[PDB]
Amino acid sequence: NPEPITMANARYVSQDVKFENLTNQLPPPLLN
Amino acid sequence: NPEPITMANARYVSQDVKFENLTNQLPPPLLN
Ligand SMILES: *[C@@H]1O[C@H](CO)[C@@H](O[C@@H]2O[C@H](CO)[C@@H](O)[C@H](O)[C@H]2NC(C)=O)[C@H](O)[C@H]1NC(C)=O
Ligand SMILES: *[C@@H]1O[C@H](CO)[C@@H](O)[C@H](O)[C@H]1NC(C)=O
Repeated sequence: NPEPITMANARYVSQDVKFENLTNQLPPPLLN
Repeated sequence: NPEPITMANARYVSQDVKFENLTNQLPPPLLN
């Protein structure tokens, strides 16, 4: 059941090269 | 031991119909 990525389902983690380098349409936890 | 609600004891969760809808004297996590 796709839901918006918010702080309720995301935690901050360190940099990993296997992650995704989002450049546009970022989720709220990755803004400002 | 009643203590103020803060990030030390409050964890963000998704919306649910069984939670209290608050309008006055909000905890700091729910402000702004
Ligand atoms: C996201 O960007 C980082 C850094 O720009 C990429 O990490 C690089 O990965 C290549 C291939 O393994 C390495 O040769 C580089 O040394 C890495 N750079 C750094 C700074 O560690 C990463 O691959 C990118 N991820 C995606 C999915 O594109
Ligand atoms: C809180 O508000 C939502 C939306 O109006 C409602 O569905 C829910 O029953 C309410 N819950 C309480 C405890 O007031």
